[PDB]
Amino acid sequence: PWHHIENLDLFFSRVYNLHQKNGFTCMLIGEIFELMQFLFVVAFTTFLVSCVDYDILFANKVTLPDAFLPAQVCSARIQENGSLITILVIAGVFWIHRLIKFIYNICCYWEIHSFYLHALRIPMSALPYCTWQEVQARIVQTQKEHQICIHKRELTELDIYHRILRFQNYMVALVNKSLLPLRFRLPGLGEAVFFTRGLKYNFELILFWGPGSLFLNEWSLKAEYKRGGQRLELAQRLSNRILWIGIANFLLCPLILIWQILYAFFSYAEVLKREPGALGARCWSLYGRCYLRHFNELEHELQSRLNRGYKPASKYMNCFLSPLLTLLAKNGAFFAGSILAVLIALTIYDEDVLAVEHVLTTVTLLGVTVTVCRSFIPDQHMVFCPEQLLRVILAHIHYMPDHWQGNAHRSQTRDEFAQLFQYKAVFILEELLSPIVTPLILIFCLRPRALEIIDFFRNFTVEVVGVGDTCSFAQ
Amino acid sequence: PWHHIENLDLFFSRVYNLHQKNGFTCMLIGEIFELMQFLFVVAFTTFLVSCVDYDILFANKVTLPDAFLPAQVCSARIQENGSLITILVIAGVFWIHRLIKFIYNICCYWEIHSFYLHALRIPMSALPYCTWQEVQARIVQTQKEHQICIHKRELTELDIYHRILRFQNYMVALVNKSLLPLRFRLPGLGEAVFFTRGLKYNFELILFWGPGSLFLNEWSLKAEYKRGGQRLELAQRLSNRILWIGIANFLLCPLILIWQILYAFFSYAEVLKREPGALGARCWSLYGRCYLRHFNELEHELQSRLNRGYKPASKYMNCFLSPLLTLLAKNGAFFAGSILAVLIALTIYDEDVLAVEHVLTTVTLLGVTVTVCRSFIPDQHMVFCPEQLLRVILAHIHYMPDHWQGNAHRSQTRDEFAQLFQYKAVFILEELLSPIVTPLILIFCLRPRALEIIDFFRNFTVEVVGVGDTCSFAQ
Amino acid sequence: PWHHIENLDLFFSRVYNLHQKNGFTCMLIGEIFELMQFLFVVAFTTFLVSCVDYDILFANKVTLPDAFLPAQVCSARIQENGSLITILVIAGVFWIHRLIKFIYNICCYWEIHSFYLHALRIPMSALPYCTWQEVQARIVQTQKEHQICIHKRELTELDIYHRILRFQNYMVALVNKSLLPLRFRLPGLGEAVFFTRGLKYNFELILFWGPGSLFLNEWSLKAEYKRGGQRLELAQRLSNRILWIGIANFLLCPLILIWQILYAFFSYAEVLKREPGALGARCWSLYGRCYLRHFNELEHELQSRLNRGYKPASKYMNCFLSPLLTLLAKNGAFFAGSILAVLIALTIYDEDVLAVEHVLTTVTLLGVTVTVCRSFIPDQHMVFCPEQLLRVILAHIHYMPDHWQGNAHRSQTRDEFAQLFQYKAVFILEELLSPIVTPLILIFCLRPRALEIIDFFRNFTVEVVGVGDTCSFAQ
Repeated sequence: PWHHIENLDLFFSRVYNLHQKNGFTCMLIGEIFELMQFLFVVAFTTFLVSCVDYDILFANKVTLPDAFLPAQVCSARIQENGSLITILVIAGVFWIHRLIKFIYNICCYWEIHSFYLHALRIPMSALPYCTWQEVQARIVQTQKEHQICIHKRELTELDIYHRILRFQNYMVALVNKSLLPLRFRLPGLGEAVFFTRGLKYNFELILFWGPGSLFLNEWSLKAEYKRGGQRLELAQRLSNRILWIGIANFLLCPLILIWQILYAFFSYAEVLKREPGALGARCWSLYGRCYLRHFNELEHELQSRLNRGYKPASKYMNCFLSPLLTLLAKNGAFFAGSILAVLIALTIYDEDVLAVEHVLTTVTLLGVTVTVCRSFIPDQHMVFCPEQLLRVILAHIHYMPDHWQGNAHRSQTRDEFAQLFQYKAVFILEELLSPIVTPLILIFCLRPRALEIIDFFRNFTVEVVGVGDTCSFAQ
Repeated sequence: PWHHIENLDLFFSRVYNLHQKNGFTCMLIGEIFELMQFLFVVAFTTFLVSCVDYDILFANKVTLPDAFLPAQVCSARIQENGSLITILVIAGVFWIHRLIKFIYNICCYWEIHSFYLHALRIPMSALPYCTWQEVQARIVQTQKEHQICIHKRELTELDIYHRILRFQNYMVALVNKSLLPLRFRLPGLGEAVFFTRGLKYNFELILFWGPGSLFLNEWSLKAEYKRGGQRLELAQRLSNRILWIGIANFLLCPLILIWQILYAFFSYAEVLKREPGALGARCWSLYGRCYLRHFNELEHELQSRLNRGYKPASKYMNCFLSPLLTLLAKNGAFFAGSILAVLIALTIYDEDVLAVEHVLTTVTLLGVTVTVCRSFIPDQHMVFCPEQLLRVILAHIHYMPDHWQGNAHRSQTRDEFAQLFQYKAVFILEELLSPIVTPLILIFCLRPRALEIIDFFRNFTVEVVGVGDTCSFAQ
Repeated sequence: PWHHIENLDLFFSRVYNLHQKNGFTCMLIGEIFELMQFLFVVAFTTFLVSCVDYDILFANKVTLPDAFLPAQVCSARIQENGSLITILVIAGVFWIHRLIKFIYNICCYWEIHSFYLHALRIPMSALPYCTWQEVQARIVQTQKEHQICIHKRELTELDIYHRILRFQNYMVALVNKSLLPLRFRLPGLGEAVFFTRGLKYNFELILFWGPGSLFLNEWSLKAEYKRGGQRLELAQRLSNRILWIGIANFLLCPLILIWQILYAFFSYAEVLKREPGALGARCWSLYGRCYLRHFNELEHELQSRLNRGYKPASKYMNCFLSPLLTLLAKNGAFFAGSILAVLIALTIYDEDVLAVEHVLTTVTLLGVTVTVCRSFIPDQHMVFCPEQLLRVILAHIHYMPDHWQGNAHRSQTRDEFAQLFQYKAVFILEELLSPIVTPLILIFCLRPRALEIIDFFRNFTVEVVGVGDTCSFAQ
């Protein structure tokens, strides 16, 4: 609750994060769980690779620990692996860096916790329900009695928004004005959109937070980028910077692939064995979280809009079905149900046609076939592909391509609403492919745009008196 | 798209059908599947009857083809069956007639496909979503460039409706004015309605398309039927025509009965073994598809109205109270749950409840009793809308009996609202009974009405300038 | 159908009750069942205690009637119990009083039947179905022919409402103006509300129907209560009356506690046995039925409003959930699904991973763990605005505290919206506690309010020309 002591963007961001992860205790536990998941993936994997004797486990009454090798031997068997030891050393260095960041992260969050309790007066018990609007009302009312900020200017409730969302408004405006290569023309497919978690991380590491970024303070743009002249040397410097960051990505490719290959397999293989159709459900597409997002919109407001409008969008995506597939389903159901009805009447009649060594199995198969076809056979209604279903999905999100409103029922509309709707299997595939795809897009497709990026940041960056250097659109 | 290359109706109907079966390819496949279903039913049945050695299959490790007899013997075993060979010859003649009609139909449908692509400019890809609306308005614009009709004003298409629906408006007006015997007074039941697929086929074969029908052209009524005189000789001729068509039906009775047998088996017996309650769901009743029809209404508009209004109608069939029972359920649940609670508290206390000769059986029977009663006990706070149910169903249908609106809750209303919405099982039964019932209704109940049918077709048949001879009501 | 034979209330109320219990035959049967439930509870209550030899039943093949003792001995064993014989004599006297009231009631309900059939012309078959408005539309039109009572007033169309609901409007206005102690401040809990069936019965027995009540006729207030003077002696007399009625309650406490014990114990426990979560569902309360009730509102209109608005209220009560647990669920699901995915991949790979010392149990326990966690994981995309919903509950219930509309999401709102909506189990507990709690509230908390009760009944009691003495608010 101190008198404007440390850079603001961070203080406010931390305050917001503490409100989101409902309370200090919850947040601390969440971070600890995040650290234990990494360590568990890595240690479980290195235990499966190195310590388990699969041959004895498989064939050659056996108790579970009959497989495992004693530690006095596991250490030697894992140590005589140069590749494994190297991956483990890099993994442990990343881990130690994350644990050290966590330490302070909590040493700096105890300060926000005391801020809440003593200056805002919202106990951690009343915080999951304290709500954002009131807190906003609390912080802005607190600004007076207790000194905070320069005091040159009193808070105005949009300052806090700019502080929390400075770099995110920049991402919104970058993606909105078609910088930042996302569209690609793949052979054998339409124009794909490839925007992942790692790619946006790299874009922010290149532009916003790094050793030689565009920003020096986290609230002020470096002095040269405001100058009209020397734009070409700045463009060359940015191009070289992004070249070398792309090369670091290309060199780290195997390790992130491993983790990506690994964590992912673990994450959904359970779900696959349970309900293989959970991966057929659709999610709201990182490109699409950035496209449908307003300028000064905190994460919880975007997500509230995005799930208020989720079931209309699933009703839309499921409303168009192939007639042909429908006809094939109907007739395959007829022929399979006919052969099965005959075989069922026989097994009912005598019961020794049952479990024909061949028949029983087919009966099931044929049963699987009839069930699949009946699932593909449409049932009555839901065929609208309506202007109206779109007319509600839009009412939620509020943005649509302008060539969508008329032809809501075509393959052009579905195909590029498809890109926003993101069925998950692809997400998981698209997050797997990002280790190997992000360096080459970063080296080839973005380096030509560096001279346009420089002109964006020079042209669209306003200095607002209290907040510093913010995007020009987010005003 | 040759100008006046044909009478308007056999062209417009085909165009409409091509829009419905979404595209030429789809339609072709659908027809092929329709031809393969007939051939499969007949060949599978004759294989089951004639080639399989059931004794070895049942009792006397055995592979499946150990049952089947070699073809060199199947041919002789199926050939030495006069009844089977005769049924197969009649079946093959009907099949060959259907295959020849199919070849002629696709040779005539390639012309409609070229019509679409070249004169309407709707590719087969944009046709499942082109929409009827698009083409119906569009052709009317084509009427200028690619001319049709020797002397044609741009098609209002109001007329075009007339072309597609000439004979169907006649059926609607026949059933609407209570010609065409449908109501019957069966002993042991109320007034049944018996209107099937075969019966309406026979009515149309008698009245509209045949060797000596009422119509000579498909768009013009024969010249004598417009004359007021000679009505009695025309009535006698129509009566003799329908007598002999009924006798042809009576002679073909065994074959159509056999057909309705096997197709259903395969079609339904599978569904019975899977979900015996799927046949308890209700369907919209061929009488009822003709009763709830609306002026000049293409099939897809009727079906859209009919399924928009399907779930309200199931909630209605579902809704009525049976109140006195409710009380019996409540109080039987009380007394049974009381005795069971005592016996349960005892078996929990000591666990030596058993050895009583009937105890355990008493607990099980009492549990069944409580569960049945609780199923009959209405759920509290379950809303009831008799007025609404007999209101929203009408809003979707738009036609109502004048004695339904007041007493929505009586057995008179349910009993005759049932016929319109009758359940699938009585549908399958009523389609089974039509081979044996259609000839006798056709001979006995319709031949007395021939003099009224003649007066209908003389009185209600207007000559509209562009379309020809249409029903007088459908104007 | 005669003229003014009985008090209008004693006629109109009966007419309304006959419409509610749909018909005379129903009403009778319901009353008979009500009489048989009392006698059945008391019977075994006494057969289980007195005639059954539990020792032989438990331990010392045995048929059920091997336990029971012969009647020649049951009579002596139940007769040599002074406490049991005394409870049975009091129970039999209450029963005989109820049976005599039942005979008198059906002898008076036949008259009413005849009223329906002959003067209203609504047969008992068309009654469950008559609908309320129609009777209203029938009785008021009948007032001309079979003249109604005095016939002083033609039907008011409100008069019937006042007649049926005279004392209930008084209860509504008493509870509405915070007479009638309901709120209590218990230690260890918030302000509890204790309003039961027995408490409201006692309030009505004290105020409305008794030997020395406020009312002498059932439609006229005693003459002294209209006088401004002598208010203090009337207050003292009312205080003494309620003191002695409270003392009668305190003396009858053991018997009502037992009966409350017996009648309740039997019913609910079995249900809990079946589904222990049925008692976690919530019901509207005697209170809350009196708080949310309009003035001249018949019981069926209140209950229609109350169940139209029941599911919104359950959605509200279930909306608040722990942030912390969620996190535990998510991460336990991760770790369990990870170990299970590994073990599943192994059992798929070789199939002999199974049959290992812990193999056929770890997979099952881990599957249960993942399923439990996934049930605790909230559905992502799940939209709950607690604040928004209360709006629909209000649209149905129609009454609310002012300080709810803003803070719909707080514990203050839930805590006192809890009182209106409390779950069954506290209902059954609160009906159990009323025998022992009603006398002390009646003696201590209401006797101080007697001088305010007298001033209420003097100030708010209007004489309306046709109906007599009605509450002043219910106008």
